[PDB]
Amino acid sequence: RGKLIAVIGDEDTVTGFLLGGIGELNKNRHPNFLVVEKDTTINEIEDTFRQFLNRDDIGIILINQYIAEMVRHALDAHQRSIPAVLEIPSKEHPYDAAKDSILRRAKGMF
Amino acid sequence: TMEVDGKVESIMKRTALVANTSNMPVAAREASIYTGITLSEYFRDMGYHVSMMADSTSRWAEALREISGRLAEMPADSGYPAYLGARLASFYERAGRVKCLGNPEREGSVSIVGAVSPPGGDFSDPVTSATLGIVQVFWGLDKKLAQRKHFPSVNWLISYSKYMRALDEYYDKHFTEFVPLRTKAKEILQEEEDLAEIVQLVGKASLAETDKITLEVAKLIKDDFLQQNGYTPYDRFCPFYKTVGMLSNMISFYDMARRAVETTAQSDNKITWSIIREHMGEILYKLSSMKFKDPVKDGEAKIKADYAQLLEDMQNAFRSLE
Amino acid sequence: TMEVDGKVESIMKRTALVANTSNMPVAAREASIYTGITLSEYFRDMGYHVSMMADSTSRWAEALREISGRLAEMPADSGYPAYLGARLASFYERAGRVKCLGNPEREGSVSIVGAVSPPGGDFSDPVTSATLGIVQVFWGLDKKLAQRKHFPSVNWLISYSKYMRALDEYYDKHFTEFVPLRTKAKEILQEEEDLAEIVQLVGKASLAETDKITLEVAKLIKDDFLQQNGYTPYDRFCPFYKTVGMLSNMISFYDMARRAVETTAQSDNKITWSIIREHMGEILYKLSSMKFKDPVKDGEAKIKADYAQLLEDMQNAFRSLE
Amino acid sequence: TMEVDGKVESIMKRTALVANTSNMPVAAREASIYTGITLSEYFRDMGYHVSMMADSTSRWAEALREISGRLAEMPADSGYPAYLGARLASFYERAGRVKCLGNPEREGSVSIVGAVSPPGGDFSDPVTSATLGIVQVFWGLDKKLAQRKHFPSVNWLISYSKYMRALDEYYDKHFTEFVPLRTKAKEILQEEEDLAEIVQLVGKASLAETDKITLEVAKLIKDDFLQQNGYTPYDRFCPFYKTVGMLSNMISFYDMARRAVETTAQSDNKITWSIIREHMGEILYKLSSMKFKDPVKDGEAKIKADYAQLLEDMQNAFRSLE
Amino acid sequence: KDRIEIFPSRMAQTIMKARLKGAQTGRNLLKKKSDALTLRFRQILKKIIETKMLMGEVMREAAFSLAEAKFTAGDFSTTVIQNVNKAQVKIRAKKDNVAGVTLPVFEHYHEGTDSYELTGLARGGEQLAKLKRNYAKAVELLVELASLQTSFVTLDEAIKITNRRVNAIEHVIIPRIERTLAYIITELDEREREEFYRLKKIQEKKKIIKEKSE
Amino acid sequence: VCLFLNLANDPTIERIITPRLALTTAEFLAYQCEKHVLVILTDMSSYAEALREVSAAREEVPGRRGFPGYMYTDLATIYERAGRVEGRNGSITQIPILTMPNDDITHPIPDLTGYITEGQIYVDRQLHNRQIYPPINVLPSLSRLMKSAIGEGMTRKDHADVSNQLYACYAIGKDVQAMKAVVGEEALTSDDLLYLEFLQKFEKNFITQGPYENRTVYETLDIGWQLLRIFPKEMLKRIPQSTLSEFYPR
Repeated sequence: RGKLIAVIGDEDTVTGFLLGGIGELNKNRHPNFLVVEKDTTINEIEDTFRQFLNRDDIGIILINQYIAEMVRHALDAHQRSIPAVLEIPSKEHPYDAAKDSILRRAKGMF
Repeated sequence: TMEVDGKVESIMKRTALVANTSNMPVAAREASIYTGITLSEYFRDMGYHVSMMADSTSRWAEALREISGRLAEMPADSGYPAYLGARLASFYERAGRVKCLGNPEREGSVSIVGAVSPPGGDFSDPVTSATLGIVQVFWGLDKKLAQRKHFPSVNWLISYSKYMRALDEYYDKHFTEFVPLRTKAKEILQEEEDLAEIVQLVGKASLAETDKITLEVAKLIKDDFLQQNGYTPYDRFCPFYKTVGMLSNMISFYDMARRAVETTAQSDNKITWSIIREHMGEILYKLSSMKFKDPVKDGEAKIKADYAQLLEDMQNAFRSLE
Repeated sequence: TMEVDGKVESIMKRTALVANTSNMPVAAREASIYTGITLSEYFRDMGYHVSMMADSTSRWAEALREISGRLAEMPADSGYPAYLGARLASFYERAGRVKCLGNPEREGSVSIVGAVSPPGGDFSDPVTSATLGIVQVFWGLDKKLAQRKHFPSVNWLISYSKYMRALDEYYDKHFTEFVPLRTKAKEILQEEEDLAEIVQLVGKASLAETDKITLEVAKLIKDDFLQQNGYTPYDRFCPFYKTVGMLSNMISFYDMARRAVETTAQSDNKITWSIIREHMGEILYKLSSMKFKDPVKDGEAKIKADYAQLLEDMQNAFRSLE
Repeated sequence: TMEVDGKVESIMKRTALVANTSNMPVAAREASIYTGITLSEYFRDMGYHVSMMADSTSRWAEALREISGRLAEMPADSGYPAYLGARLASFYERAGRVKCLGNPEREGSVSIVGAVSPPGGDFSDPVTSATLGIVQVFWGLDKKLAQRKHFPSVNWLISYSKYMRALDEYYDKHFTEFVPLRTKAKEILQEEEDLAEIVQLVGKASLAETDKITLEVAKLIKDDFLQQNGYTPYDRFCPFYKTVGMLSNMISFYDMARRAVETTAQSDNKITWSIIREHMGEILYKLSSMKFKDPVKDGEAKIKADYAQLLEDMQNAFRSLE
Repeated sequence: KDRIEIFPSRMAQTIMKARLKGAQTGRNLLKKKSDALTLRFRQILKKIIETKMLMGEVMREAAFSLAEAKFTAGDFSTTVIQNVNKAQVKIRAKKDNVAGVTLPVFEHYHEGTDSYELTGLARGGEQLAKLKRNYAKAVELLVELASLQTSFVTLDEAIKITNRRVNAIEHVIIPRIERTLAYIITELDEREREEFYRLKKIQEKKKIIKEKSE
Repeated sequence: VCLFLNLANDPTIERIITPRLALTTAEFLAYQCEKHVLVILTDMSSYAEALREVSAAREEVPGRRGFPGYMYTDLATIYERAGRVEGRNGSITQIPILTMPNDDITHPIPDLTGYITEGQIYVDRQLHNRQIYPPINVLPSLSRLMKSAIGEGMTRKDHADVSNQLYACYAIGKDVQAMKAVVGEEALTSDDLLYLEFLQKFEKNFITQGPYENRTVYETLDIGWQLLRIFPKEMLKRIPQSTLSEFYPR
């Protein structure tokens, strides 16, 4: 009934959040997270992002900034609030404030 | 009282009052404007300049409507008679600078300053509509400015003067630099009027440095040029040389700040209104204090010299910053 | 038929009708009101409390208008003769409570209820304005209530009765508690009027608990106190003890609900209308059903006992919730 | 020229003119109207289907008003004589199809088209109010369409024709499909009118997918079926076969668009007005260019073939889209 | 269209004036609602940025703690990615209210199903426990961020709707009613003018009859 | 008190001559007997109806809204029999009372009265229904010469400041009371709560008086200060510190 948490990110970041307590294998045996290994390309990454976005129990979604950039043309289509996407930093690449999907709505943030 | 030849004289030595209240005969109220303008014409014929101020042409028009109703004439637009517009036209037409009749070559004039009372600010009623279609200046006092303590309460947006063109011949001879100065001041005020809407949506800091210059110079002008403490000796009367010098200094500040920001927006050492305010606080204070020069204690020459000095110091500060 | 001394008697033993169909002559239509008022005065002079029902002063004013037009007089607004107000006043002012002439001391009265029927419900109809200038009571119509089929259709916000100051001495002696109940009912109804504009223009989400109580108890008063289907066996006539008891219970309910929410504001167990309604929905239903008590077959004492029982139940329910 | 017996003849041979221009004597406008209707009745008695165009009956009404004023008569509304309605009625009543007098059994007609020039462009004018009480067809024109150049400026919402029932006997055997085509066209335009207020106050974002198609096909009908530039070779005259064919193409587009949207609104691969607009730019432009067809340069056969070809293209593209 | 199509009269004038006042009252109420929503929206923007800045360091600390964990415990990432089972942390959709608008916010909630218990039994131990603890910190921070962002988007849409309604009221409804009121006043003046002319004519004719009586 | 009564069934011509008797007596008492007279003319709307009746009796064609064209001059002939005069201690103060028909402020009676008189005191239906007495809505009411009426040596030093502050706080209170239904009480700031408390206590203690409670202007000002002590000094932004320091405490 309640919402889950979903993650897309490096193996290290996913390990960290899993140790935090986010992971679960659903009745279909499909995890709520994905590690972005070099074998995983842009098309599959965005397929998983879209899956998280559609599925109603996902709730809060975490994505690193570089992966979000690689996913951007789906983050622009994402225009409903509840599936809350959070673009977060990583040891792989830093976070920056500019060009965040949600922050697009802010015009007074100089 | 007034000062003539260094002595204080009552203005009733040069003023005549056609004064009557609301219970005086209706024919008196309707004839009040004509009697006033005929006295003014008589004094104009002697080569004098006669300012005729009708306090309520709306109340004269109501007296006219009352007389029309008593005569049982057909009611025209919104109840006023069939001839309100023609009467207002033939009345305001009697103003003007004239080569007077008679042998001694003379020039006089009658200047009509006829006030009008729009219900709650509604300029649509026939008296106000005809008045604003027949007059050539509208000074547009404003109770909101009065409450904000902006004295005079001239709104400086609804106000207008169609005599600007006729006065080019005079300004280009005696105050040569005043016309572009006035144009720039009006532009600055309009620009702040525009920026006030943006600042509501996105706040003040969102503005470009040019728009910050506009906002702050416009604040300077409104607070220390248009606003005027008439009760105080120093600027109860502002000679036009003083006014043009004030506006010259302020618009020179505008030009210099605009130049400094525009020529350095592309550099690493980009200048900003904040830097300008911090560096030239002294010059801003002196510009704001320019009001305090008193023609009766400072001579015309001294006032001009002081304003030129302020210009030079502003130049030096901007030059050292740039 | 009506009960007197335990015997049913026709009202035509104490009634008289002055009939005037609309197609009868205009002069007779005009004199109808004067005949009626003269008969009422005659029966007043004997020591009786005559009531009189003028059935269309609007059509009486129509008669005056037509007669004036035939006489070729100058009309006032909307074609009515300028003396319409004078005629309506000379008619109405014949009402009142009197000490009759003649030696055997007696006090009759005449109470005039005058119907007005303005075009399109025009509150500015000249006959209506002239009437309002005279009458002490005005039971105005509310077309919104009429189209909702809420009867009576009295517009309790613009209807008025100036007799309240005079009736306070009677209430203080016979129905002591009624004056504050009346005051609070009017307060509640005005509060609902103010709140409904926001409820419809914006939404019910932001309302406070006291606002919810005001809205709901005001709906209770509007639906179950100010609504009276006059064709029903129990509510063709509502004695004043029944009226004051009903309103007393509803207003006491309002007071105790407000007391609950005020007591539990800024406290852990905050009470709300959402808890009051559920905790004591039976109380609300019985308050709604108070109207159904029938004086004819339920005694005065029985109805008073029922309303005292509702008061007891209300106090018990509130004390248990608290 | 019109072709008769394969020979071209100028329509002046069957047109007659009665001219009383605005500045020629006022009293003669009434004579002009009556002379026109009498000539029409004469040629109706011959067995012809005459048509009379009264270029403005408000001018005749103003003539009656001026004569009435010179006579010092009591006026009806806005100064017109009380008998204006009777004059207009007796004038319009001479219009019916008739079985003419005399022995050779003949049938003629006198159609009347009386333009009305309401002062101020409002149809509350007494002349237009009477004329609409008299006439059976009302082609109300809209200044706001005339300004946009949406000519003819007929306002399709208020205009009406009370002959649409008497004519179905003819339509359902000469132009069978036209009756349902017209019914659906009027339903489309009324639906778009209903949507206009919601769209103006809420924006297009809330519209359903079928509502978008209603709006867009209504725009298509307005721009490319209703408005007709009378001063061009292709649309100075629009035969009824061309009109019914055009409306059939547009209504058929409406039907297929709604079918496509409704049959896929429940799918994941929803068809949307945007997809239709992007896919069918050529088809929409062909529906917009249907008007340009020239009935004399392009024969009836070519025009009907082209409209059928466009229908085939639309069906092909819909099948290839869904 | 310009006018409401109510027919001129004094009753019509009263109705239209009441409707104009009603429209203006609604305009002011909705404008204050818009100002409140925009104030809250700007506050949430500021808080969103501050929480983003705080993430910019808390997540760095989390990554460095993970680095420490790997230095001691070895590469446990595969063990963590495999032993998923059921989520220890879950979210409940909670409600927040601004004006009349509803803002979705998230409750951070614990199920206690820590499957990665014992994963540091022999080596990882305290370093891996500290990693878990720091990522719990990060998860609290990020759930607060998601609450803020969900509220932010909902408020954005509600603010746009309210501004559109206010603009509609002050650019369509109010001008329409003002035009209708001006037309009503004009037509009432016309009624009075017509009545005046009729009465003037009647008085003229009465004078003529009086003269003819002599 | 010199009381003239023209009952609704007394002749309308007597209604016409009633205010002129009243004001002739006022002129006698003020400008000859040298005493300050207050003239209270009740129902100038009824007087205007009597004027309409007499005008129509003369057979004059009606003017605006049915009233005579010269109603401005007539109302002015009544009103302007007022004011202080040179060298005579007496004076005449007028309080015309108008029943605005249909509540239309543009109606000729109130409109010409607004042109001829020097202020207005509104009586409000909403307050009346709420049972506040006197229901004098202070926001649209205005007294143009209040600045001369009040001040040092006339009422007290703080009168003008207390008046301006009470008006400003009342306006803000009404604004906040409107906002309260939009945002709800739990979302208001503490300043808004102070303004709402002031609004409540202003309508309950200052406006609401009771028909037989006579308040000297000093007592009215003390009540005004009791109300303004709801706020701390810093939010009394329309009262100079010179006055706050002297009157605010206690």
